[PDB]
Amino acid sequence: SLEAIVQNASSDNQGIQLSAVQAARKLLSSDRNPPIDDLIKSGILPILVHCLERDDNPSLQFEAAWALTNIASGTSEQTQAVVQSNAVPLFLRLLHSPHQNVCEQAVWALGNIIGDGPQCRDYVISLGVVKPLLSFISPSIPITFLRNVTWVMVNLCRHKDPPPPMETIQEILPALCVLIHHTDVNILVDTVWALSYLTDAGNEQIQMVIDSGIVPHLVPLLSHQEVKVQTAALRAVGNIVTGTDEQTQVVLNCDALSHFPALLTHPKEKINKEAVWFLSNITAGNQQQVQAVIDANLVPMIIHLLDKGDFGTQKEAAWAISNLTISGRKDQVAYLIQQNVIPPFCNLLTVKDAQVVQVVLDGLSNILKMAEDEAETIGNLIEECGGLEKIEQLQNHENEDIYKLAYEIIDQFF
Amino acid sequence: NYCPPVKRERTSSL
Repeated sequence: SLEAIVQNASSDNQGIQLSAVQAARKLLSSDRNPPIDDLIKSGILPILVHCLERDDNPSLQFEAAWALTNIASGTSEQTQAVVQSNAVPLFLRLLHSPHQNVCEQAVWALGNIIGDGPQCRDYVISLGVVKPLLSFISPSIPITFLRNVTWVMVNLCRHKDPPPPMETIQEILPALCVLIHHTDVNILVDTVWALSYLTDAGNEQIQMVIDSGIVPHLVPLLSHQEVKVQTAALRAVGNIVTGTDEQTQVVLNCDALSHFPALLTHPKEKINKEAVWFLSNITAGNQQQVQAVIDANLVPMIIHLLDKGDFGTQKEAAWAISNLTISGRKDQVAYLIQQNVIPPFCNLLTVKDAQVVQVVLDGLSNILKMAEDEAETIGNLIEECGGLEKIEQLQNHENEDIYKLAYEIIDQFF
Repeated sequence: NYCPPVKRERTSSL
């Protein structure tokens, strides 16, 4: 029973002690909702902690870290207890054990601890987990081990507020540059998702990704055979193009747009939404980058999703037509109109997402403000396609930001 | 949709 296990774990006889921690591990690895609460209150934690120090007994160290790993895999209150029992420095000491079964289970325990919070992340980092962890990446390492290493490397990147230190980011990227060429499916997915979080932190870390030189190996993953790899890559590269125009160009300089005809027509709508969301930020840059969306024959595919796509895809598509409207030249907006952008763009005012309504009308505002002579020409298109009637009825007080816009547009051109 | 997990258990068989 429980009380006997917590007692037999203190024996001086290794035989009874080991066979007692083996029982403490199974009770934590016998289902998916283990009795972890009753295990913490059972006082087993300090005995499991001290077992980590028995360099003379490796099999005791393995079973001890396994038990502590699964307790850390629970809630934050469950994970705090493992770190509150002074087990983190002993795990780090085990990273250099001459028994690979002990090195691996110590890595596994640290990842769950790192994943709980940025405080617990910076704690294990300050002690120096990155340098020995990345020392495991080698030819002779098994694949099941490397998968655990890459996953801890994800949590080392996972949180952005506060973001991980630069010293650690500068140490991880030269390993991602090595792990991005792996053949295993799960390793590559984790190697790209870590890039997604590093590109999600901020522009200061996006340049670290750029300066590392890994983007030329990240863009071709937009056409990888596995959808799991593109989804992370589409998110990873999708964040890079959210900073400065000089950083977005590095993405386009890797022929990023030549991978999107297979994404704008993908059957999965999540990819479609994630694809147009990328092109939206591209339409926010300078005119040369806006022209790159035009020189790739992507605008008709954006408009098609703007017409027949889903709500989440149309929201990012209306954004894509908007950022281009207030940034590009007159012929680029004129190119939009001759591509029959007028009918579907106005058919999104009836949505209850005020953000989209503001987006289209502002884009509807900047269109009419750019074609100075073709005001009557374009106005007939909006009136014939049924937009003006929807423009007229948008003068309601349920949002002054919309009311003010839908009136000035009418007062100047209608 | 397959975001990598935050925490992980190691299941036994045995």
